[PDB]
Amino acid sequence: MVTIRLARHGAKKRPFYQVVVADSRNARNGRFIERVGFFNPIASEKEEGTRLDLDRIAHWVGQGATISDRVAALIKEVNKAA
Amino acid sequence: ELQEKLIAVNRVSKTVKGGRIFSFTALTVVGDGNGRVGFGYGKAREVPAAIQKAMEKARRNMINVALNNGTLQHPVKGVHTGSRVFMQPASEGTGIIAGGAMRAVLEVAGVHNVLAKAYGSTNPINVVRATIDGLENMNSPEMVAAKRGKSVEEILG
Amino acid sequence: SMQDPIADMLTRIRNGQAANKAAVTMPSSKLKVAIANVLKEEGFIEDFKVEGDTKPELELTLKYFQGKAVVESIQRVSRPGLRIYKRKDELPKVMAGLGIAVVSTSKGVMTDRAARQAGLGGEIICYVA
Amino acid sequence: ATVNQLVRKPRARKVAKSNVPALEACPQKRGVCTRVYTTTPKKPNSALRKVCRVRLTNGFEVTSYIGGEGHNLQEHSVILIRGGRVKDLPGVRYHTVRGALDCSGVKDRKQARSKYGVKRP
Amino acid sequence: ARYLGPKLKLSRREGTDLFLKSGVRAIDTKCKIEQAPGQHGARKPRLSDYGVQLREKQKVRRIYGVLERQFRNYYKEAARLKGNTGENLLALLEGRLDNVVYRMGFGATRAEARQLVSHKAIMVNGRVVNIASYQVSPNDVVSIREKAKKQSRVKAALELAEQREKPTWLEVDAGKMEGTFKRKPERSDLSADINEHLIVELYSK
Amino acid sequence: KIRTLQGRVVSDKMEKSIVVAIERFVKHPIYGKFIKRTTKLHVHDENNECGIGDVVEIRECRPLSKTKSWTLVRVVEKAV
RNA sequence: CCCGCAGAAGAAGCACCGGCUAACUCCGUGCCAGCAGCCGCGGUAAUACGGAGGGUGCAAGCGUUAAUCGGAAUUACUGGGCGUAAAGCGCACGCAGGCGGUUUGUUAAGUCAGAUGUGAAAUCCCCGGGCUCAACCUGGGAACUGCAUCUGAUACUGGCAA
RNA sequence: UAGCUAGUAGGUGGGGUAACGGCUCACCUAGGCGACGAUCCCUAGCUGGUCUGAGAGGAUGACCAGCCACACUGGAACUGA
Ligand SMILES: [Mg+2]
Ligand SMILES: [Mg+2]
Ligand SMILES: [Mg+2]
Ligand SMILES: [Mg+2]
Ligand SMILES: [Mg+2]
Ligand SMILES: [Mg+2]
Ligand SMILES: [Mg+2]
Ligand SMILES: [Mg+2]
Ligand SMILES: [Mg+2]
Ligand SMILES: [Mg+2]
Ligand SMILES: [Mg+2]
Ligand SMILES: [Mg+2]
Ligand SMILES: [Mg+2]
Ligand SMILES: [Mg+2]
Ligand SMILES: [Mg+2]
Ligand SMILES: [Mg+2]
Ligand SMILES: [Mg+2]
Ligand SMILES: [Mg+2]
Ligand SMILES: [Mg+2]
Ligand SMILES: [Mg+2]
Ligand SMILES: [Mg+2]
Ligand SMILES: [Mg+2]
Ligand SMILES: [Mg+2]
Ligand SMILES: [Mg+2]
Ligand SMILES: [Mg+2]
Ligand SMILES: [Mg+2]
Ligand SMILES: [Mg+2]
Ligand SMILES: [Mg+2]
Ligand SMILES: [Mg+2]
Ligand SMILES: [Mg+2]
Ligand SMILES: [Mg+2]
Ligand SMILES: [Mg+2]
Ligand SMILES: [Mg+2]
Ligand SMILES: [Mg+2]
Ligand SMILES: [Mg+2]
Ligand SMILES: [Mg+2]
Ligand SMILES: [Mg+2]
Ligand SMILES: [Mg+2]
Ligand SMILES: [Mg+2]
Ligand SMILES: [Mg+2]
Ligand SMILES: [Mg+2]
Ligand SMILES: [Mg+2]
Ligand SMILES: [Mg+2]
Ligand SMILES: [Mg+2]
Ligand SMILES: [Mg+2]
Ligand SMILES: [Mg+2]
Ligand SMILES: [Mg+2]
Ligand SMILES: [Mg+2]
Ligand SMILES: [Mg+2]
Ligand SMILES: [Mg+2]
Ligand SMILES: [Mg+2]
Ligand SMILES: [Mg+2]
Ligand SMILES: [Mg+2]
Ligand SMILES: [Mg+2]
Ligand SMILES: [Mg+2]
Ligand SMILES: [Mg+2]
Ligand SMILES: [Mg+2]
Ligand SMILES: [Mg+2]
Ligand SMILES: [Mg+2]
Ligand SMILES: [Mg+2]
Ligand SMILES: [Mg+2]
Ligand SMILES: [Mg+2]
Ligand SMILES: [Mg+2]
Ligand SMILES: [Mg+2]
Ligand SMILES: [Mg+2]
Ligand SMILES: [Mg+2]
Ligand SMILES: [Mg+2]
Ligand SMILES: [Mg+2]
Repeated sequence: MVTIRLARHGAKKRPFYQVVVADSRNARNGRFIERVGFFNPIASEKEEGTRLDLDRIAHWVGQGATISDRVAALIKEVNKAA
Repeated sequence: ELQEKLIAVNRVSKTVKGGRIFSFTALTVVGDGNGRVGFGYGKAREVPAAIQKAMEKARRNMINVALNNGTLQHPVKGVHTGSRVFMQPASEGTGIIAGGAMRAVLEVAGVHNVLAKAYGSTNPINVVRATIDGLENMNSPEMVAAKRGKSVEEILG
Repeated sequence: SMQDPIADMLTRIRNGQAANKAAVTMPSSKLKVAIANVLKEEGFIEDFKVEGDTKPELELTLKYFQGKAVVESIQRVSRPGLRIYKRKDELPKVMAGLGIAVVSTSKGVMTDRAARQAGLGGEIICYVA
Repeated sequence: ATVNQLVRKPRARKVAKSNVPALEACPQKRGVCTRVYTTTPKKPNSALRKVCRVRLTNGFEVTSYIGGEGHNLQEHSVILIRGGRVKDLPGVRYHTVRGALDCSGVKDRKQARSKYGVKRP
Repeated sequence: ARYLGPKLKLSRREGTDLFLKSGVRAIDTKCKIEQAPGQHGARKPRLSDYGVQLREKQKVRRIYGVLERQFRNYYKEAARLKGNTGENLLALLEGRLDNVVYRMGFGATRAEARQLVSHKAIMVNGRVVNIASYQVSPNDVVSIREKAKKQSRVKAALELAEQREKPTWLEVDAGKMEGTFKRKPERSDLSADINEHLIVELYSK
Repeated sequence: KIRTLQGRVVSDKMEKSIVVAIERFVKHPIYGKFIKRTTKLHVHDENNECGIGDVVEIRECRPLSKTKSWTLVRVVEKAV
């Protein structure tokens, strides 16, 4: 099962999540097909915070890929018309 | 237009019936800092007398060097005895990155920034001649234009 | 026993210039005339001919500007023991672009400067300072 | 030379042997020590240089120089060995580390005391 | 981390005035300057080619109060940056906060400016900064916080800055202890004595 | 088109199978000289069509023995 | 992370100083004791040994040891040599192999040009951004020097006919 | 380390494999690899990379990521996608 999940990079106490299309059996940080945007929870109100390429999501979710609990929330955060 | 300086001093012996007498050999290079160079060897019984005797020869034994702005025209070899010497033009940044003896002759000549390297032996006398053989040999685009009888722009561009 | 004829041409030119000789006879060819014409066209050699029907003898006429010879240095690059084919962007520039490198390209023999602008590479025959 | 000759037999890189066979790129090595003794150097020197045979832990049997003035080494006594030739005793190609293990520091030293393993006054 | 030794000793070894103990008084005349580095001060040095490079490096270090590890890192930044390697070395040194605080006139010496930066007094773009090494970017506004504003050390130190040359690249208000760093410093604006070329030579080998 | 390879035959004395050398003129990584390197494949053929010493075209296909994964396409220029 | 006291208060070593290589004197010792990365220092006036003062260089690190590359153009493809320094087999014949005079063809293997796919991400590199600054993290770009296929070019090299 | 090699090298037919195949058998032919280094011996996880270098190269493959291999030593299969 392909799944869209966060990778968790960044320093200690300073997380930065690379949202990524990967197989369920492969490790969190390990093998993936292709990365599809990112997430930064310690970004705050500034220029950049979260980005998510919605075109590549249609190629995977449309075919057959689950979306993880946190990545499903960021598709709601980026919105369709807000 | 002096810009004179000393590369090396070195004591040399003779050996006679009595014992052995020691003279000193200087090696100075002089230049205007604008495409004129001249090495002078000079030897004498005492050290400071040897450097004047060298400096007098260095002034007369002068060579012209056609150079671009503050650097060479093209990469150039200049062999002499056991010293190969190579030196590339380089850009408007940087400085003279070259060995001692080889960079005394370059800085007084008026090249501000060049790559360089002495292969083979690195005897101060021979590497200074090796450079000046290179810089004498080193032709400019204005020379090459007239040599073939074509055009300054058509060759360069 | 006469393996590279093109190098032998370039020695006759080099050794003619050292001896302060006016003209330089040698056996002709297709590739000899192509190189000799490129050297003439830019201006290392001052005219040439190909006199002969059965056994042709291409003779050059060397140039001298001062007491010094015009061809400062001339050497074979792509010798038969080791063929050297360079790509478009990797083509050399002799003496930082004031000497030439004769390069046999697909659109005939030409200079390295012409090969850049034409937009192609080939066998680099000889550097000429 | 000759490019064809090189294709047939490439350039053999000169595998320069190491000066100090202590093996496996080790900084130092333990030594049980046997025969502590004095030896005379080469020509222009003349002295009684303090030196010991060292039964190393890996199996080797090497001489090692004992730096400083005076030492506690005798018969056995487990010591530590670092690299470095003396260039005077021909054959001796190691130095005992003063301070480490049974080899004590040099007595009454002030200048350069990391070498010779002595603490502050 | 710092020198914290005899500071005027460093000036005699170098020869020229380093502005280490510039302080309230203008000219010293209280050390036998030039002709007494140490015990053997009368000894005229031969001074080799490596010597003159090292003396020039150590001069620029001791003026700006930087150690070799941090100083060599400025060279590594200077080489990668555009333009001239020599001009960048010194441009990055002048961009330090402890140096800018000295040049504004909030400190009689550079060590006093360094302590002022370090002890929560200095503040830039509405943010407190403790680091002397803080690279002050173009178009900034360094200033003193209102708790430590108009204390005894700063008011006397600002009167000294009137006698100084005063840089063109930065500007000072002087009433409310407020500074304004404007552009990057040019070569020809400052010094006109410390050679950069010799320091580029020392590190290239 | 099909990804064929030209090559000269070394031997055909195996019954319904042929060994073929492919001369490839690659250059040496270090020294720059062009070497005449060889690749000896085993190839399948229906009957004893091709003999010794002749040019042959060969295709990559299914593995049909231990070795011998290549297969004959056609003959071009027969033996002298 | 922010204020709140308090008082310079709790917070500096350890290499080196004969040439290479930045920095010198004085005592002790007398080819002894010892130093040494290379040359080399010590035989009763030691700048090199031991101590002392003084200096220089780094500084919460400093040195020593080991390990790799560099400098080493001292395995040289870029880029070395072989009369006397190390180095032409004692001299021939010769298969495999390397190389091959010259003019037409003709293919397109090499070679060259273009195009598409790929060369995982990180790393490196450049312009940004985020941690008080930096290291660190991080967006985009370039790059990944390649390999494959596909279409051309025919000068050169090869194959092939005269 | 100069010859190695008898299921060895190929065929026809049967079995077996998720799948093709000396994968494995029965017979048939006498091959196959080899100086562009087989066989044998010693050493070694491999790569992205890392360090170094002007670059070519040289060295290396701790940490992060991909692949392989192994699980007390030597075997075998069962279960299951
Ligand atoms: Mg797996
Ligand atoms: Mg949040
Ligand atoms: Mg006499
Ligand atoms: Mg040499
Ligand atoms: Mg390309
Ligand atoms: Mg003796
Ligand atoms: Mg620190
Ligand atoms: Mg004080
Ligand atoms: Mg460098
Ligand atoms: Mg095709
Ligand atoms: Mg193809
Ligand atoms: Mg606080
Ligand atoms: Mg308080
Ligand atoms: Mg107080
Ligand atoms: Mg108080
Ligand atoms: Mg204290
Ligand atoms: Mg005695
Ligand atoms: Mg004496
Ligand atoms: Mg004395
Ligand atoms: Mg001493
Ligand atoms: Mg001291
Ligand atoms: Mg350390
Ligand atoms: Mg090395
Ligand atoms: Mg090398
Ligand atoms: Mg060579
Ligand atoms: Mg040699
Ligand atoms: Mg001899
Ligand atoms: Mg000999
Ligand atoms: Mg012979
Ligand atoms: Mg002979
Ligand atoms: Mg032989
Ligand atoms: Mg033959
Ligand atoms: Mg042939
Ligand atoms: Mg031919
Ligand atoms: Mg021909
Ligand atoms: Mg065609
Ligand atoms: Mg082709
Ligand atoms: Mg090709
Ligand atoms: Mg191509
Ligand atoms: Mg990548
Ligand atoms: Mg950045
Ligand atoms: Mg920031
Ligand atoms: Mg910043
Ligand atoms: Mg980083
Ligand atoms: Mg990034
Ligand atoms: Mg990226
Ligand atoms: Mg790209
Ligand atoms: Mg045609
Ligand atoms: Mg043709
Ligand atoms: Mg042809
Ligand atoms: Mg299954
Ligand atoms: Mg198989
Ligand atoms: Mg690098
Ligand atoms: Mg580098
Ligand atoms: Mg190199
Ligand atoms: Mg490896
Ligand atoms: Mg591990
Ligand atoms: Mg760990
Ligand atoms: Mg892990
Ligand atoms: Mg696999
Ligand atoms: Mg597998
Ligand atoms: Mg197992
Ligand atoms: Mg397993
Ligand atoms: Mg286990
Ligand atoms: Mg198990
Ligand atoms: Mg088991
Ligand atoms: Mg088991
Ligand atoms: Mg089930």
